[PDB]
Amino acid sequence: ETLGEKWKKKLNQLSRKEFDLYKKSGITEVDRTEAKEGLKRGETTHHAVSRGSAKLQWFVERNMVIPEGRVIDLGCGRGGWSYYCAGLKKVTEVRGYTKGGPGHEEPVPMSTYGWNIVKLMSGKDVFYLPPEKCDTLLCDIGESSPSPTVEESRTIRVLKMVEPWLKNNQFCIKVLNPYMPTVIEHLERLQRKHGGMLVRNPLSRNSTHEMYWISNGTGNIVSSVNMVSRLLLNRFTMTHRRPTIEKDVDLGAGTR
Amino acid sequence: ETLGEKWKKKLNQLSRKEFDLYKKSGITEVDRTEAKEGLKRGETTHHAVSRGSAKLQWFVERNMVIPEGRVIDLGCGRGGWSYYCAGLKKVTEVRGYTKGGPGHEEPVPMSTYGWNIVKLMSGKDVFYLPPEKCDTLLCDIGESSPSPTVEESRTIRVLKMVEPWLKNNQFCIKVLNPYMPTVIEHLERLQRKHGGMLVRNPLSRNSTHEMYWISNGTGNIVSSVNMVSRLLLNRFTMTHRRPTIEKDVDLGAGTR
Ligand SMILES: Nc1ncnc2c1ncn2[C@@H]1O[C@H](CSCC[C@H](N)C(=O)O)[C@@H](O)[C@H]1O
Ligand SMILES: Nc1ncnc2c1ncn2[C@@H]1O[C@H](CSCC[C@H](N)C(=O)O)[C@@H](O)[C@H]1O
Ligand SMILES: O=C(/C=C/c1ccc(O)c(O)c1)OCCc1ccccc1
Ligand SMILES: O=C(/C=C\c1ccc(O)c(O)c1)OCCc1ccccc1
Repeated sequence: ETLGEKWKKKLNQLSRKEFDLYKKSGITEVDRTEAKEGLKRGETTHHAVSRGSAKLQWFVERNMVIPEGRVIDLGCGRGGWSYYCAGLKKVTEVRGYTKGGPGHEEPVPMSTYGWNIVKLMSGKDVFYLPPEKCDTLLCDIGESSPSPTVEESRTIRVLKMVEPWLKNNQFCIKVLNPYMPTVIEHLERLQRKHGGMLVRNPLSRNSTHEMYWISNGTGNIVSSVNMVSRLLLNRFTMTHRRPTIEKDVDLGAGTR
Repeated sequence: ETLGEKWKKKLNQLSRKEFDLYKKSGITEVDRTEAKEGLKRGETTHHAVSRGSAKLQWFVERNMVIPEGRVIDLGCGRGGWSYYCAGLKKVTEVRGYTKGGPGHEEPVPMSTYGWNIVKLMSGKDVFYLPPEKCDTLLCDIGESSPSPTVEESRTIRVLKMVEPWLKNNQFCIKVLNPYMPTVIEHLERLQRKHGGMLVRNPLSRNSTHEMYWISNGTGNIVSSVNMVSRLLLNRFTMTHRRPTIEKDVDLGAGTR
């Protein structure tokens, strides 16, 4: 049994009270207050549509993924990754795809900097999308479940889906459950073929074991995974530590 | 040894009487009577030239392949796939290629809806046809044999041939024998490069293990192939169910 599996079982036994305290203990998070109010008033400039803009930025600012050229954003939801990439120098085009409808976030239209190179398309199930040519492949799909075996299956499905989109391009792909042995096996194969590394984003909540397979890095997958498991297990054992609050992204205005 | 190989052996040892029962047990089939008679009288409107029009329809109405723009139809034979696509809104041109001559079906001239955008060309061996730039690649080639090794080699040949035609386009390609290990290996490589999924058409007879590699899907090829093998093996025992008969396609009349 994996360290991650022990973590999951412990997480599943928490009360909703214990869970709510745990989920943000010692994490980093952006202050969304300003953005949430502006969006409520239908402002279309400056604000990130979600916590996702800031999350992707953390990777980009550390050169783990360097968005360039034609960017595909699989599971774009409201569009946080898409809008953020649209303001980056090397990026020429952003195409976002998301399922929408009951239970799923719909793309939010914005006029943040570089909006004119973005197209977000709802009603698109990525498992039925043919792969297109692109220079950056982003994917943020993976729905949490109390069952790790369910999560294991969802994770493998994503990994099998993304592979045809990968051809010596930049990438950043969510791995919802990286600790189950079968996933590890797949990731090892994928790293051998396409390189990259798994990385834990500090803006991730303790309530999820998600890690991101980014293109620009090397290292041991198993080691990285166990380190996160250790971290998350330890964060059970301490009274809540309030999250480190950071300024949310300003995504600006106007065409490029 | 694969589940498919076991099915083949069981199939080869059936009597012609047992075969004739088995081949249609529980399948779906269109009623070709009306169409067969009209075509005998030389009528050129409404009728599909083969069972193929209905067969392709099944995929298209489920978004598995979305014919659009320039459509190439490799192994068009009488022209069932070509004439069907010719009436679809997004399709602009249909070019069908088939071998013809002794033993092989010749294109049948028709005036079904959109006939004027179809060009069906006999005396064309697809294996010597330079790859052309198309938006939809269809291919329905693959001759049965009692020997799965023979079928294996025929299948690989087709898969090698189709590959250079595929470039982020829509496609639907027959895989005559998808259960032999070497074919599975090739399909796995192709799916990694080009994506798509293998699918079983219910209008297929139990007498063939053919599956179609369609562009708009993802998933595990081995798993899907074994599911068909299981379905076909079970249909040996489960006592005969007469085929579910449906109405054949009405392909209309006139230019577009
Ligand atoms: N099969 C599928 N195809 C397409 N989108 C899917 C999907 N399954 C889940 N999704 C979507 O994937 C999204 C992941 S959350 C999106 C966060 C985004 N990066 C941002 O910046 O805001 C959800 O909106 C969910 O609806
Ligand atoms: N190497 C080859 N080059 C061209 N056509 C070929 C071929 N091998 C087989 N064929 C043709 O492919 C056809 C397969 S039948 C599939 C045709 C489908 N029912 C339709 O109507 O569109 C046969 O008629 C056969 O003559
Ligand atoms: O069971 C689930 C799973 C869905 C899920 C989770 C995390 C994700 O990143 C994601 O893409 C999908 O729902 C989350 C539970 C929930 C819902 C509303 C309010 C509070 C809590
Ligand atoms: O709420 C969740 C947890 C995951 C998650 C992922 C990403 C997020 O950004 C987030 O806020 C949450 O998903 C539901 C699964 C679950 C619930 C309770 C216990 C165990 C498993």
